[PDB]
Amino acid sequence: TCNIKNGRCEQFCKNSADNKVVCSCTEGYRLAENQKSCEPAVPFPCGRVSVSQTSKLTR
Amino acid sequence: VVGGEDAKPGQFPWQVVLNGKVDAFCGGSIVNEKWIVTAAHCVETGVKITVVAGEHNIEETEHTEQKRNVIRIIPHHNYNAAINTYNHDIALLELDEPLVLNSYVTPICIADKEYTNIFLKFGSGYVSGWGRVFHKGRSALVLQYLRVPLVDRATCLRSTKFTITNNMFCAGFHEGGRDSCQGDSGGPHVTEVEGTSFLTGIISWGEECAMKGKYGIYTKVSRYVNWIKEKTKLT
Ligand SMILES: [Ca+2]
Repeated sequence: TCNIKNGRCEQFCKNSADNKVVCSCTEGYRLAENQKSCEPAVPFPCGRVSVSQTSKLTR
Repeated sequence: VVGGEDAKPGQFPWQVVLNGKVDAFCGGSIVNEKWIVTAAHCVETGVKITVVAGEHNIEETEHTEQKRNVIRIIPHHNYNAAINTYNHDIALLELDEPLVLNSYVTPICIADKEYTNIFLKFGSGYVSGWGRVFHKGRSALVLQYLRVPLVDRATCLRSTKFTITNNMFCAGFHEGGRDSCQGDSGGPHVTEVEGTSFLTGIISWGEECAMKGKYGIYTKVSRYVNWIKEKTKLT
C-alpha cells in the first residue's frame, strides 16, 4: 500500500501482494522487530547525530 | 550562510570544508570513508585540494579534525557542457587515506531516486557551511546552519531571468534575509526524516544573497544518486 503514512515504515516502503507492505532501511541500518522501524547495525550509521544533544547529560 | 545560527560541535558530522588556492572556499558531504560529494564549480581542476572533516571552528583546534588529501576529482560528465548555466553542479572527491568514522565524522545517508525526491518534497531542509554571513561580506569561523523552505517550482521560475533546469530546485524565504551564500557551495541541503538525515540537494548558486524576491538555487540530488553510488564503491 504505502498509501498513507508511508505504510508505517520509518524509512522506505514498497507495495506487496494482497495490498501488503514491506518496509526497508538504508545502508548501516537493519529492519527492527516490528518490521517498520530502522535500527543501527554499524557503530556509526549515516545521517545521525551521536554527540550528546547540546552538552552532555544523563538518563 | 546568511541569517542562520552557529551549529553545535557534531551537529552536522557529514559536513566537511575544502581548502586550496583559497582557504575554506567551499563545502562538501561525506558519502563514505573514501569519498566526498561537492559542487562541480568548486573543483575545476588545476589545483591541489585538501578536505577537513570534523571541523567546527576554522581558527581553533577541537581535536576532532581529520585532514585528507584529494587524489581524484570527478565532476559530473555533463557539467560545463554549456557555458555559465551551472547545470549538473556536482562532483566527487576521492581521499588519499580513509577517514575514521566516529561521532564528529559521519556519512550522510543517500536514498534512491524515488525517495530522495519524496524527502525533498517534505519541503523543509537544512543547509550549512562556512561561507559568507553577509552578501559581499565576511565568512564564518563557526559553522552555520539554516532551515530553508522548498519553493514551488512555478514561483521559482518566475523569480529569475536565468534558467532553472529540471536538475535544480529553489529554497529560501519570500521576504529574504536568510539564505546560503558564496563559499557555502558544495555543502549539503539535507532533509531530516525521523532523526535520520538524507542528502537532498547540493548548494549551487544564486543572484547575490538573501535578496527579497530571490532564492538559493540547489542541485537536485535525486537526479544524480545512481551516478554517486556508481562512482564511490569501496573495494
Ligand atoms: Ca577547528
